[PDB]
Amino acid sequence: VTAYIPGVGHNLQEHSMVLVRGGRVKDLPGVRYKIVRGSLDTQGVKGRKQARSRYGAKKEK
Amino acid sequence: ATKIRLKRLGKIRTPHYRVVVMDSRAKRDGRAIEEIGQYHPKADPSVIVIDSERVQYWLGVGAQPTEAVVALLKRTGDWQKFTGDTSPSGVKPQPERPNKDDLFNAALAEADEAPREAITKKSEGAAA
Amino acid sequence: PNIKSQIKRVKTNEKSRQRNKAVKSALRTYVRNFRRAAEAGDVEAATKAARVANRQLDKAASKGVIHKNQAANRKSAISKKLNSLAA
Amino acid sequence: ARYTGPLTKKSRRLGTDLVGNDKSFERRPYPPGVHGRGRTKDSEYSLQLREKQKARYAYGVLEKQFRRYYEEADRAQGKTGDVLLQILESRLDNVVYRAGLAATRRQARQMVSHGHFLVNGKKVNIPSYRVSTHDIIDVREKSKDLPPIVIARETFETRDVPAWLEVRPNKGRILVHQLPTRDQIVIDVNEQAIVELYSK
RNA sequence: CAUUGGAGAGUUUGAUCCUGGCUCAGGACGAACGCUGGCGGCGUGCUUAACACAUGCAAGUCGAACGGAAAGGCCCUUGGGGUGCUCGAGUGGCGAACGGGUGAGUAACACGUGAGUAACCUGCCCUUGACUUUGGGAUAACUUCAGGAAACUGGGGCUAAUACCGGAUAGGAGCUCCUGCUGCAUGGUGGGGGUUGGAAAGUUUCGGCGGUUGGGGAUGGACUCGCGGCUUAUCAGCUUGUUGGUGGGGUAGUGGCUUACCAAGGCUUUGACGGGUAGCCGGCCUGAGAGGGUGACCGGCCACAUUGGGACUGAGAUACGGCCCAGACUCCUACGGGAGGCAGCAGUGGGGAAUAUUGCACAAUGGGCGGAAGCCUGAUGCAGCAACGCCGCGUGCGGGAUGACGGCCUUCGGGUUGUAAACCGCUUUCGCCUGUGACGAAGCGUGAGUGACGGUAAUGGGUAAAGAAGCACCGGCUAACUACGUGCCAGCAGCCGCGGUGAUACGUAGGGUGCGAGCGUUGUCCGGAUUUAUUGGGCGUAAAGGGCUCGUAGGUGGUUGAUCGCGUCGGAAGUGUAAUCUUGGGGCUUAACCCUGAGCGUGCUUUCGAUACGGGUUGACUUGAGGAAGGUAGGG
RNA sequence: AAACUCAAAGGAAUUACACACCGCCCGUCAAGUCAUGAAAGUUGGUAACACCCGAAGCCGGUGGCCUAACCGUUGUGGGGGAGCCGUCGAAG
Ligand SMILES: [Mg+2]
Ligand SMILES: [Mg+2]
Ligand SMILES: [Mg+2]
Ligand SMILES: [Mg+2]
Ligand SMILES: [Mg+2]
Ligand SMILES: [Mg+2]
Ligand SMILES: [Mg+2]
Ligand SMILES: [Mg+2]
Ligand SMILES: [Mg+2]
Ligand SMILES: [Mg+2]
Ligand SMILES: [Mg+2]
Ligand SMILES: [Mg+2]
Ligand SMILES: [Mg+2]
Ligand SMILES: [Mg+2]
Ligand SMILES: [Mg+2]
Ligand SMILES: [Mg+2]
Ligand SMILES: [Mg+2]
Ligand SMILES: [Mg+2]
Ligand SMILES: [Mg+2]
Ligand SMILES: [Mg+2]
Ligand SMILES: [Mg+2]
Ligand SMILES: [Mg+2]
Ligand SMILES: [Mg+2]
Ligand SMILES: [Mg+2]
Ligand SMILES: [Mg+2]
Ligand SMILES: [Mg+2]
Ligand SMILES: [Mg+2]
Ligand SMILES: [Mg+2]
Ligand SMILES: [Mg+2]
Ligand SMILES: [Mg+2]
Ligand SMILES: [Mg+2]
Ligand SMILES: [Mg+2]
Ligand SMILES: [Mg+2]
Ligand SMILES: [Mg+2]
Ligand SMILES: [Mg+2]
Ligand SMILES: [Mg+2]
Ligand SMILES: [Mg+2]
Ligand SMILES: [Mg+2]
Ligand SMILES: [Mg+2]
Ligand SMILES: [Mg+2]
Ligand SMILES: [Mg+2]
Ligand SMILES: [Mg+2]
Ligand SMILES: [Mg+2]
Ligand SMILES: [Mg+2]
Ligand SMILES: [Mg+2]
Repeated sequence: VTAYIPGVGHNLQEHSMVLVRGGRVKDLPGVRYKIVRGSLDTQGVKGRKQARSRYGAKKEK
Repeated sequence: ATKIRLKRLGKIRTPHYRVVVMDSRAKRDGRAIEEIGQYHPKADPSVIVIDSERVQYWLGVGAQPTEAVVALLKRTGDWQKFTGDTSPSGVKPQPERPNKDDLFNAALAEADEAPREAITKKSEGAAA
Repeated sequence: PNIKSQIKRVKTNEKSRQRNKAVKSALRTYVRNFRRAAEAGDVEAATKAARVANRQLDKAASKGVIHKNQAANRKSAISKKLNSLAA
Repeated sequence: ARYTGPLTKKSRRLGTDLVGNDKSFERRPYPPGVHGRGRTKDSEYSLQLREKQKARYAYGVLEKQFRRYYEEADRAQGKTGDVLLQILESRLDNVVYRAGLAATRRQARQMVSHGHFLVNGKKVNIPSYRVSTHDIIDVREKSKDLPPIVIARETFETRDVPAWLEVRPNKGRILVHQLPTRDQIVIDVNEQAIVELYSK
C-alpha cells in the first residue's frame, strides 16, 4: 500500500523497515495509511517543539 | 464422596470462606450442591455462621467434613449433636460492639471539657 | 510411559486383560455349546448345557469380568431358548 | 494529581472568586493572559463548562473523581445537583474548611493529607474521605498546636459555620449534625448547568 | 391514580426548504504506538503459529495386605539380628478419568432453558439386613544361565500374600406359576409356590483397620425430548441401513446400535442437501429503551491433547504427563534396532503492532493415598515483571505589590506572564534514613513446636519545600490568540477546508485551554444514525408500486347463540447455582475492591381459576360476496 | 454483485446558467495512473466419491501346536493360549 510520511523532514529510503498506521490523506487518492514517525527505521522530525509525540520527537532539555 | 468444605472468596490477603457442600472431584471454587454457612477468619473472634438444620441433614446423609469444617462444627456445637463427643462446644464469642448515635449525643452535650480542654489548648498555644 | 505408577499400571492392565479374555472366551464357548445343543434339538443335552452356561455367566459376573446385567441378559436368552425347545 | 499552580489565574478565568477576598482579584472582569479584555461569545458548552470548572477548582477535585461524584449523584434519588453538592461538601477537607479550622480548602487538604486529624477515633489522611452523619472529626493530639490551627482559633469567630456542623474550636472537634442540604451549601455555582453538561 | 429516561454539529445553493449520504463531539477495550513517567491498593497480561520445543518440575501413596533387607537407625568382633522403628527395588490395594490447559474441530440435542428414563449405570461415603465357610495351584522380587551397543528379552531353580483359582452356603439374578392393588402402551408393585444358580480376607504397635452380599440414601454420569440463539437460493433436490416392520444378536441402557427377512419409505421452497463462518452460556461493552456488538479474567457445559484410527484396564476413559498401529517430525544407535510429544508451570526459538519469572511455600483453602504421625500437590496461596485497566495519594500550605527583573506584545503610554517570583512563616502524606512490628492459625502437631508472603502491612522518630509534571490542543463544530518565519513552497486536516505576502488553520515563540501520571494517535465495537424505523421511516415529482390480471401456499375476517379454555389474563408450587448487575447493611484509613441481606434472574414446567377478545368445534342471521329473473349501455 | 471512486447526487420552489450564454455541458481519440472482466493456458488448494490393497484392534471362526488351578476310567478330558482365516478397518 501507499503510506504518507508526515512532518517536515524525511530519512527513510529503499528497504527501510517502517511501522504503518491507519489514517487518510484527503487530497491524495489511494493513500489510506501513514508512517509512524519515531518507530523502527523512520525517525522523528528534527525541529519539532510542539505536538512532538505525534511526530516521534524526544523532549529536548 | 460428598464433602462439606470451605470455598475461598474475597481479596488477596483477605479470605472469606463459604461452608459449602460439594463432591470431592469438583474444583475448590466451583459449583456447589448447597451453601451452608460462612467463615470469616480474618475478622476478630472469627465469624462462624453454620446452618444447623442443613449441616445436620448432610452429616446424617453421609457428607464427609474437611478438618476445617470439623473445627467449625465443633465451635458451633453441630459436631457434638452429630457424632456425640465430649467437646467444649465454644459457641463463637461476639466480635464486640461499637456505636455512633450514643457517642454523638454524649459529645454534643460533652461540651464542658470539650471547649474546656479547648481553652486549655488555648493556654497551650500560650505555652506553644 | 514416564511415570513408574503408569508402568506398573500397564503391567497390571496386561495381566487383567489376559484374565478377562480367558473368562470371556470360556463364557462364549459355553453359550455356543448350548446353542448347538438347541439347534440339534436335544432336550437333555440342551438342559445340561444351559445349566452350565448360566452358572458360568453368574460366576463371571461375580468375578467382575462381565456386568451383572449382561449376565442376566444372556441367562434370560438361554432360558427362553431352552423353554422354547422344551415346548 | 493535584493542582499546585496559581489559583487567582483560575478565579479570573472563571470570573468568580474561587476562594478568599481582597486580593489580586481587583483584576477580576477579565481572564488571565494577553487576551483578557476582549468581548466573549460564551456558547452553552462554554457556560456549562465554566460552571463545572468553577466547582472543580473550588473544591480541589480533578476530572475523574468529579465524574465519579456525578454518576453517584445521578444514581442517587433526588435532585442530581443537590446530591452532587452534598457529596462535595461531605468531603473531609471541605468539612474542615467549613468548620473553620483551615484558612482555605488547600490548607485543609494539606493538614488532612498530613494526618493532623482523627475521624471518630481513627486517623484519616485522605482528603476525599466522605464524612458520614453523626461523625466526630478530631484534631490529632500531637498536632493540636499547629500554627494554622492557632490562626483558625484566633479567626473563627468572624467565620460562619454552617448549620449542619458544630465546632468546639479550642477543642478541635467537628460534630456532624446531618449531611447538608442545598439550602445549606452556599450558592456559588450552577449545579443544574453541571448536570446538563454531563449529559452531552 | 406519573416518570427516572432520549441534546446535536458541519457539509449540495447566489440564496432557500426538503430529501440524503458523508464527517465529528460520547462511551468502551485482554489493545498497540508516540511523548512522558512519582507512589500505593486491587485486578489483568500470546487475541497471531492447535507453530516446532532444550532444561527442571507438574501423581503419587500405603510396612496396620506380602516376601523381604539395597540404604539410614538400634543391639552385637568386620558382619550379624529382620531383631524394633525405619526402608530402595518387587508383588498387592487405591489414586492415576480429579485438579490444570487449550478452543482446533463442531451449525450439532454441542449449548441455554424446562422436562422424561415404566430404557439406565454409579468406586470411595452414609444407612440397614444377612454373612465372613472349605481347599488348592502358581508367580514377581531373589537366584542362575543365555542373548542385546542399548532398550531390554528368553530359559532353569526358588518364594509370600487382602495376588490367583476348585467347592459349600446366601436374595430382590434366570425361567415359570398363582394371587392383591394398580400405571402412561411397552407395564409398575405387594404376597406365596416351583425350578436353576451367583460371594468373601485377612491384619494390628491390641488402641485398630478391613472382607463379601441384598435393600435404600447421597454423589456423579448416560440417553431421550419440547422450546431457543448465525449466514448463504448466483446451493433444489437429499437419503438405500436410508424410513418403518418382524426375529436374532449386542449393550449399563432404549434404539438400524447391529444383523437377517419383508415393505418403500424418510427429509425439503415454512429452505432439506451443499457452501461460508463459529466452541455455547452465565456474562461484557454500548444504548432512554427496544436492540446492536461480543464470549478475555471468573463460573457452568462441550470438544480436543503431535495427525489419523483403535481398543485395553477400570465404578468411571477425547485416557494431557497410558498402551497398540500408521503418517509426519526430533533424538540415540555398535545400523541389528530403540526413545519422544509443554494447547501442565516457568522458559526458548519462531510469527507478530503486541502480552511476564527457567521465583517462594505447602503456612492457609482444595485434592490423592495412609489407621495415624505423615508423604505428594507449578491445584492454590504468594512474590517478580509491565501505567495494561480501575481506584486513591503526592509533587507543597498561608502571607507577600514594590505589581521587581527577564521573556512576549505594544498604539512605546503600557499590557501580560503574575502573588507568579523574590522574600517571610509554616506542615511532613509519599519518597529516602532508622525503630517497633502484626492478623491471616478457634488451623496443624502426642508433644516440642508450627506463616511461604515477611522485617511485609501498619506504626514511632529523622531529613529537607525538598527527591517528584507532563501531554494534547487554541479557524468552525470545540474549551482556549497573538507575534515572528515561510510564500499553493514547506506543510496541515476528522469534515468544511488552510498555504498564491498582514496565515488566530503550516513552523517556532509568548500567552492560553482541556486533562494530568498520564496525554495523544491508530485499530475495533456501540452511540449519535428514526441511516433496516417492532418500539420508530417510507414509495405522484427526492431512492422506492411489480406492465396487467388470474390464482397456490400463507396472512387476514360481517352480526350473533352455545361450548372448549390453545393464544390471552390472574394466583400457587418448582426452577432460573455462584459470581456479575440493582439496592440495603458491614469491612479494608477513603475509594477501587471485598463480605453479607434482598431484588433481578425479563423465561420455562406443573397446577388451580377467569372467558372480554383471538382461535378451535358447533348452530343461526343477511347487510359483504355470489347466483336467478327482468331491464340495459358500449371502437370489449 | 464486488473492487474502486466521489462528498455530494437529487426534489420542489425563489430571485441543467448563477464565474451568470464569452455560461454550462456530451462522447470518441491521444497520454498517464488505479481497480476490475475476458482469455490459449498455467499453477495451487479443499471437500468427497468409485475401485485395489489393507496395519492395529474388537468381533466371528478355526487351532494338528502350547497349556500349573478343573475333572479323571490318574493312559487324559474340560477350559484356556500362541498361531491361522474372515468381516469391518486408518493410511496408502
Ligand atoms: Mg476357542
Ligand atoms: Mg436380549
Ligand atoms: Mg444541486
Ligand atoms: Mg457552499
Ligand atoms: Mg519401599
Ligand atoms: Mg477442565
Ligand atoms: Mg472459552
Ligand atoms: Mg481377591
Ligand atoms: Mg435447534
Ligand atoms: Mg429388533
Ligand atoms: Mg474455530
Ligand atoms: Mg453470540
Ligand atoms: Mg473458562
Ligand atoms: Mg471394563
Ligand atoms: Mg493419564
Ligand atoms: Mg484430565
Ligand atoms: Mg505434556
Ligand atoms: Mg507454557
Ligand atoms: Mg517478531
Ligand atoms: Mg490439607
Ligand atoms: Mg493429619
Ligand atoms: Mg513431587
Ligand atoms: Mg471558542
Ligand atoms: Mg506571516
Ligand atoms: Mg439504530
Ligand atoms: Mg458510526
Ligand atoms: Mg427516510
Ligand atoms: Mg401505499
Ligand atoms: Mg424517482
Ligand atoms: Mg401500475
Ligand atoms: Mg416482469
Ligand atoms: Mg386461501
Ligand atoms: Mg370475527
Ligand atoms: Mg360468545
Ligand atoms: Mg452479591
Ligand atoms: Mg466503610
Ligand atoms: Mg444468580
Ligand atoms: Mg371461533
Ligand atoms: Mg341477464
Ligand atoms: Mg479472471
Ligand atoms: Mg480390505
Ligand atoms: Mg479371537
Ligand atoms: Mg481344547
Ligand atoms: Mg486380521
Ligand atoms: Mg482412506
